[PDB]
Amino acid sequence: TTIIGIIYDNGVMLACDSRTSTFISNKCSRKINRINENLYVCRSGASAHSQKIIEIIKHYCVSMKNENRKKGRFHTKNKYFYEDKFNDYNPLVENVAHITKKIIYTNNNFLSCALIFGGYDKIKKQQLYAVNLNGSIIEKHDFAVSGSGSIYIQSYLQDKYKKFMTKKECFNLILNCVKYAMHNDNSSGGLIRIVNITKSFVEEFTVVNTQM
Amino acid sequence: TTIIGIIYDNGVMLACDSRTSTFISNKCSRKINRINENLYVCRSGASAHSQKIIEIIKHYCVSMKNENRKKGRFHTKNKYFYEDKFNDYNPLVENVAHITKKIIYTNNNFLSCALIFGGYDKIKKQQLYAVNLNGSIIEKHDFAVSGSGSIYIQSYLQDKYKKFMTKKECFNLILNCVKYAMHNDNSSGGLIRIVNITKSFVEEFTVVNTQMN
Amino acid sequence: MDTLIGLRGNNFVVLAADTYSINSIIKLKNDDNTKFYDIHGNKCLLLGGSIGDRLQFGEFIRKNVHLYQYQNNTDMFVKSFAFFTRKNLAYYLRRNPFEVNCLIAGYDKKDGYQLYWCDYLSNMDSVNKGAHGYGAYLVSAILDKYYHENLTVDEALDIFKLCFEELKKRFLLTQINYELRIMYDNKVETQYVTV
Amino acid sequence: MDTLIGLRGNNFVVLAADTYSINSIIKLKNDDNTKFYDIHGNKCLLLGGSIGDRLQFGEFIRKNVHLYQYQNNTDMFVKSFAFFTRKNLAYYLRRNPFEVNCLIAGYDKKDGYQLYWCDYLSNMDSVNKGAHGYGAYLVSAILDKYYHENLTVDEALDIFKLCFEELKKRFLLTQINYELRIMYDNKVETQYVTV
Amino acid sequence: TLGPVVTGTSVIAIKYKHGIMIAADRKASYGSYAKFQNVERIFKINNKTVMGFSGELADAQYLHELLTRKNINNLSEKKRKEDMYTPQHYHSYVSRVFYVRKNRIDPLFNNIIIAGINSQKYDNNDDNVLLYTEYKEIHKDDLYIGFVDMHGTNFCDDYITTGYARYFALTLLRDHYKDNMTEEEARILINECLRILYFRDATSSNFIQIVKVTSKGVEYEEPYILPC
Amino acid sequence: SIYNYNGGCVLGMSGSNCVAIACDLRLGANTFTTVSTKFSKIFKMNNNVYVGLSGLATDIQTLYEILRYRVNLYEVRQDAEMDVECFANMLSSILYSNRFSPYFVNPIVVGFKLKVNYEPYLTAYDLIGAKCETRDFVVNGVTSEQLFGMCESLYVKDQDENGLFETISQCLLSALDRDCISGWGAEVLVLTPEKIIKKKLKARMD
Amino acid sequence: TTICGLVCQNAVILGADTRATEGPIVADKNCSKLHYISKNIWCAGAGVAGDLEHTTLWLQHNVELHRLNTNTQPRVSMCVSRLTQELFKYQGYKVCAIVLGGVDVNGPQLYGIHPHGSSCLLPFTALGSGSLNAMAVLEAKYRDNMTIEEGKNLVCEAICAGIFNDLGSGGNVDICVITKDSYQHIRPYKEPTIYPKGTTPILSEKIEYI
Amino acid sequence: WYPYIDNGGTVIGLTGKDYVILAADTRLSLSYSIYTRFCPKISKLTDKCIIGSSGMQSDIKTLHSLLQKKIQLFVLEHSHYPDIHVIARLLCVILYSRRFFPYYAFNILAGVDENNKGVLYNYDSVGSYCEATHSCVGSGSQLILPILDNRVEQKNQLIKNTNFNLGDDINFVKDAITSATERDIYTGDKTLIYVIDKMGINVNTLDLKQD
Amino acid sequence: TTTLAFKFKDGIIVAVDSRASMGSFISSQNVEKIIEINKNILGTMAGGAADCLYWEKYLGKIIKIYELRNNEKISVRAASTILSNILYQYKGYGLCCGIILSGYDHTGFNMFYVDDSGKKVEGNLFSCGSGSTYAYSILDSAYDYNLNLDQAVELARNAIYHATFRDGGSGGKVRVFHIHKNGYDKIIEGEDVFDLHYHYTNPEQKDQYVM
Ligand SMILES: CCONC(=O)N1CCC[C@H](C(=O)N[C@@H](C)c2nc(-c3ccc(C#N)cc3)cs2)C1
Repeated sequence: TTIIGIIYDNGVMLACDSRTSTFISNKCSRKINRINENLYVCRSGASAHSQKIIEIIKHYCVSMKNENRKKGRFHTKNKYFYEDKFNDYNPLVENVAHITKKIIYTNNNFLSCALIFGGYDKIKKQQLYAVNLNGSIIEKHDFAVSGSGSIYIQSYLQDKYKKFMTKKECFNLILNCVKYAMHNDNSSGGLIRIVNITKSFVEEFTVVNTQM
Repeated sequence: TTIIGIIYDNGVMLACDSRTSTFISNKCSRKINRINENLYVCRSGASAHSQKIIEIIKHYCVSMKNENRKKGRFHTKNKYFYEDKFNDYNPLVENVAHITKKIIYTNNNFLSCALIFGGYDKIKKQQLYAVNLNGSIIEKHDFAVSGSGSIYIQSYLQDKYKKFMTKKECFNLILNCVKYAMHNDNSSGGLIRIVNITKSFVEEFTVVNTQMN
Repeated sequence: MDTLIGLRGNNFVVLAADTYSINSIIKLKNDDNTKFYDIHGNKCLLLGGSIGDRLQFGEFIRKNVHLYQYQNNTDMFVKSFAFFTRKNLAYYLRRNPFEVNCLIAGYDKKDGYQLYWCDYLSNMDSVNKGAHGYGAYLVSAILDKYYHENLTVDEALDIFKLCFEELKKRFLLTQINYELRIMYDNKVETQYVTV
Repeated sequence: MDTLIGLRGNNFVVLAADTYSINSIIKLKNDDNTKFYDIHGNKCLLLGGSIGDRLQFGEFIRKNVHLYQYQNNTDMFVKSFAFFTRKNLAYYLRRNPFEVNCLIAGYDKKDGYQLYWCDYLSNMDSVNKGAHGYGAYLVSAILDKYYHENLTVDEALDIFKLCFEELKKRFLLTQINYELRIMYDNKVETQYVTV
Repeated sequence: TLGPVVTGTSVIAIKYKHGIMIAADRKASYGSYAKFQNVERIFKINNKTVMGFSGELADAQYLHELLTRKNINNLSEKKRKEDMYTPQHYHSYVSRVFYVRKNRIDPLFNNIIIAGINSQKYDNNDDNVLLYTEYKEIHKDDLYIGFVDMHGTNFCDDYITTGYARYFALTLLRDHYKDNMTEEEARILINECLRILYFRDATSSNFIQIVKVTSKGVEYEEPYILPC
Repeated sequence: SIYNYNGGCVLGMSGSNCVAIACDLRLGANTFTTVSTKFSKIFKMNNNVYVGLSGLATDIQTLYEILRYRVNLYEVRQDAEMDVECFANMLSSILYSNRFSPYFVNPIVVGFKLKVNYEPYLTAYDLIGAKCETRDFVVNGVTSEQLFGMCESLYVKDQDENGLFETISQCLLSALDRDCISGWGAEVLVLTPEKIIKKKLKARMD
Repeated sequence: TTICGLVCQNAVILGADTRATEGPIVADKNCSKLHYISKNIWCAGAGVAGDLEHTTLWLQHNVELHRLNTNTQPRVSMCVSRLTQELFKYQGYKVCAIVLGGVDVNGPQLYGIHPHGSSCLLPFTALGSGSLNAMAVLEAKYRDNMTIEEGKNLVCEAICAGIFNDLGSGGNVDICVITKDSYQHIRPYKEPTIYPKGTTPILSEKIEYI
Repeated sequence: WYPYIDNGGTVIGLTGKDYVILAADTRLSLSYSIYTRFCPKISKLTDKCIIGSSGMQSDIKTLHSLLQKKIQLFVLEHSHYPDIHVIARLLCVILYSRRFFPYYAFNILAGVDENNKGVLYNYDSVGSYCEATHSCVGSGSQLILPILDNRVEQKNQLIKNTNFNLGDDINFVKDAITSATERDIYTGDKTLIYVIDKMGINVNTLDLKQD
Repeated sequence: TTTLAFKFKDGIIVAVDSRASMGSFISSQNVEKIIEINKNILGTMAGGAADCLYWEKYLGKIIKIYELRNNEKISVRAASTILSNILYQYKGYGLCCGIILSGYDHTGFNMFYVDDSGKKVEGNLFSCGSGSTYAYSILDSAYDYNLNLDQAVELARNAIYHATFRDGGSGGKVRVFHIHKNGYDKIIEGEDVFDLHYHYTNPEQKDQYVM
């Protein structure tokens, strides 16, 4: 697996491959799961465990979003905008990431999964949180990478990164990173899925190319 | 650990770090060993296995060089020139690499070392070979990397490589590769040792540098 | 190491067992009373294996059967007693196994003189002849040879004597002291045998 | 399971052993002859443990000692016999150990009536009284209590009889048949004792 | 070898009208890591015999050196072309080597294919054997494709797949293979099998090497990338 | 294994308006000692349902008692006979309820499905409770392979009661002669809608 | 076993073989592996037979209860969620690799649920011992858009390949076509002596008339 | 590394007064996967003897080749072909030679002896053997052997019919291997039937269920 | 298995079953367990069949070579010693043999028990195999030295029948040989225990026998 998150000047871009398992059991798996309209998460490790925490965090995020509502009135590419224009009631990425940390930490004895949460928020702007195997959260203000393939792109991403990257060059960097990881790693392959999260609109990209 | 060998125009550059072992037992270790004046070798894996096969191969190379001689008359860096100007009797790199492969394969039940042989000779010009854990040889016409720290620089080296690199840019590439591997890997550290092998002269560079970004 | 033998006929049912209380590499007693458990209403439950499991299981079955017979004011049938014992021993099989090998015996107006063989796994069946222990190996075939349906009490006692002599002669644990338990003519009797 | 007993003195050295040939959960024999390995020249090597190791080691030692005594035309000393046996048993300890427990006994004009205790690990020392097997747990203190330096042959035989009665009464292998050796008055004698 | 480290993936081999066609991808994997992707996995034993492997690379190299030494040993003791060894002889040698290694509980961690032409009537190639520097229709009974197993189990068929292909390509072959197939039909069938293997096998790659054992000897076609 | 301790096997076949169930008569002990030669392994649930239990004898007895309890409860509550398929599914559910602490039994259910058309009904399970509704014959026990071979060798569709009896009896006896831990007599039990015939075969008692 | 699923134009086609072996020995030669969950949802199973059968029965009855309560068409995602939540609770000790298929308001939907409780929406799936042969034939011959008949032929070919190339798979071929309006099930889709009287001795005999 | 595998298949053998039949399937399979659909198990030793066997294929092939080599050396040295009994004792000794790392091969040695009497010899891995009228080895053997015991000896039948001849015995063996492929997953594909009379060997073939 | 030898007034009786089983599956009910070592010495097989057959034939070879070298027949004691030493040489290799060598020599009628562990026990009433305890129970309960030949023959047959009856692993056919001064006789070459059961314990044959 090669899951990667990279902050740029106006949002955060997450990226993943599609190859599940010597036998390639599946080759169209959607690793980047939509927790909320402003918050996504990349998964690595055991698929069953990852799906379990993903459904639980969807449930918790729906409960939080219902809680956050205040009384009374105020004030192949895909793309859409947020129903919550001003982020009046969307849960924070911080809160979702830490409840995920607590969920994974309470069951260390058998859970084996690493997550990369990424989104946008009115308080902290764009976010990136890496939750490790034992359930330890670290905020990665520049970029986070995880999976078996991520080992082959640490120096590449570290060398190519800049502080305030444009959308085009950040897209090229993350695409080339996932392509290199797929080229070097047998366990990662298939089509590349990228999710760009900004202040107003989320957009989804699919790419069906690989290295030389 | 990080051991790298990169071929460039009229030459081959090998490079290594110095760290040995959670507790750093040693921090100035010569992993690049001089088998012959035209042939060097980078070590990885257990140090005892590496040292013993490398000194055995030095003994075998001395025997080969003695038998290769013909009868009668014919015709902080450091730099050396070859005593054999025309390569009349220096053994070929492939011969030494293949007898090393046989040595490691015959005793692969317990030997757990991986080697990168790098050299020059008049037949095949500059040469790189990689002897793997079980004792399998592959000739890497572009570059070879091994060690626990090499996994962090596969894409970096693959992206930065060109066919006919100049000496300066090849030196910068291999130096930055070993630096990045040391930065990412706990098992590798210390000063960088580089060995540049050419048709006529060998150079041995020592570099002290860290990573800032 | 605990040898048990039992024999059922048309007008008798007899039991026999070695009177050896064993502990490690020594014999605690040559008059062990931990094996037989006589129960009111002409019933007997004969156990082998560990002394502790013998005492606990035998007293549990004895007091439960007596509780039944005093609550309901009647003597329990021997078949009911045997299957009650098997159900109780099977209930502890998967949680706290009693390592006890049971020979149930009794007299009933419903079904004559009954005998039931049962093992530590609670695998029970009615039999005309049964035995338990490593001595069973050496006595059971003798019970095949000399058994016929119309035996008398003396002939059965002679068969048991031959079994005891076989256990003395051939068995590794040369057992020589045995206690019997006869049931015939609406009676229960005890005999001790030295051969 | 194989009991051996030996008792020294100034006018005698006596040995005794159960006559049980055993396999699995049965006695092959009550008159086993596989234990005593009397040598020419007032010497005996009483063994315990496996029957096969007993036969192999005892015959090896006996034929080697006879080879010595015919090559050199003299009687071997009992101390020499005991230490030769110990060295030979020790040589196989790490390679292919004989599981044999040794009581050497004999008479010399040099050293008088001698007895040596030794085990499967080849740890040897001379003794005034020795025993082997689990029966050694039960027939050791009886030898300690009733032994005195000036015993006669009948008193020693009485002590051995008390040891045999102890083995019958308390040891779970109720051993009743025993064979003896009596080295006294410059003559070797054999006896058999029941119960 | 105590077990595999740098492992080679499957090989496919079929008979066709003019001879043998054997295909292997040029990838050798170091665990779950494509460390090498230009590895020659099919070896030329002699002018009418080639070998392929799937398993540990060091063991395959050792076996290749053994068979090479056997080939020069044969060539030294040669007077006529009929003295040359057919693929049957090399297959029997590899089977005996694997059986003897299996008796000691010390195998070569490999599955081997030996293939080629089992007769000399179709050409005079081995009249003057050179080592350092239209086709004819060959009958199926004069061709040879062998299999040898790690336990020494061995056999022959009109089409052999070794390794992960045994479940994927073999099925397709068992539907699509037919006697007297042209070069184009064999090529497209092998390409389809390798495409399926590439899409549904992690350790395989799309960089293929095809070798033809034909009346004009062994021919290593230039390697190519499978389209799509 | 646990099944080798007691041994034994059960068999069932169908015919034209008849259906047979057969079993051996032995309680084993430690895989080689025969302690009883009447340990019947076939039990009657109702007039149109029979069960043949093979495996561990204690688990056989407990499963028979539990099934008798449930069947009698169903019959007194509903005041009618049980359909054979209902008892089959009840047995499957009871077996699966002990999924991780199984009863080591491999039962078969043999009965007549009523409608009145008396169709045969044969089912076989394992300890987990995986059914296999089979139309010709059902086999369970340690002698399963020999019984399967004999049954496919000698089965003929649509036999009367007599030929069904000789076929199933020959199958059982030949299968039991090739098993060490199963034999010592054999019960055969042929059901028809009007009557029922149970016989003890003259077998090899060794 | 070869269980197989694929998705056609407004439909899902499942197929399976009819073999059940207790080790080397074939027990049932015409077993049934396609299970009814709902009128618009079907499945096929591989792994432990008892866990498959009882999990499928539990899922079918839970789906029917939910259908009675909500009074709407059952959903494929509901069955997937219930199955995955049940399978993870036992932590892979419920060995059930199940290919689910159905049609609902969100169109056709085929899922492959694995025994540890992970699912994947797919265009086609194969599972069982003979899964690789069926996967090979499917990847060879499957296309982006096809009809009911083409998908039926493809599923039959894949199951036949699994039958011929695998020893744990054999017998006939069954398929089920699940459409929004109704389902349609074919069990046999493909389908690729007398002893004398008194010969057997007896010890006793007795007849009692019921 | 465990050095033993089972390649499956079955080998049935039957005798009459003056003939022997030996059927064997030609399937070869590792574990729920078919190596090939034609791998014969029966081999010819002399003009009046054959050996069939089931187990690991490499052991079977090496054993059969070694036995053929030894019999040919016997013929070259002692100047006469060996009877089935001589080859039987020779096979016993060869199998016992590897007693502490046994061949994983169960064999049936079929032939017709000096007296024109059909003889079989069934074997185990370590060389125990005996004469028999009928025998079977391989994966299916526990299926076929009760059938042969019922048909041939007829222990449990009160009225018997011991009227056997070559054609009915061939049909019986064909039915036996048919049931074997029916209920054994490792038995299938073509089967080869060898018939030895006093004249010599004759081989027939029969297709079975490809599954 | 059940083998049972015993001296009596007019020589020795040896008695064996013929069953042979691979675990639960019955392999053959026609195995020859009483092996003729030489003209006077007999042996009997228990445990591993291959080891017993091979080493008893090897002992026969050694005895023949010795008797040809020295020109006088060997004793039971010497054959027992040679077999015991040969079997003890393979200690730690996993052999499984239980043998009862009985015979006549110039010392008289002799009987010894040997096994793979290296025993050489000497007695007058021996029994080996799975059903050895049952045969011991029958033999010791009725053995008498002054029995006639027929009385001791029926005693041996009854003991073997009871051993086969109780023991799952013993059965098939009973074979009873008698050794005398001038050689030996096969008094019962083979006899099904089916008839023994329905003759001894269940003669009425009106109901199933209950134990
Ligand atoms: C991988 C091999 O496949 N599995 C196989 O082949 N099996 C296992 C299942 C039972 C079969 C069986 O028992 N077959 C009968 C005909 C045989 N009997 C003997 C035999 C040998 C010596 C004596 C003596 N003395 C007695 C019998 C050898 S084979 C043999």
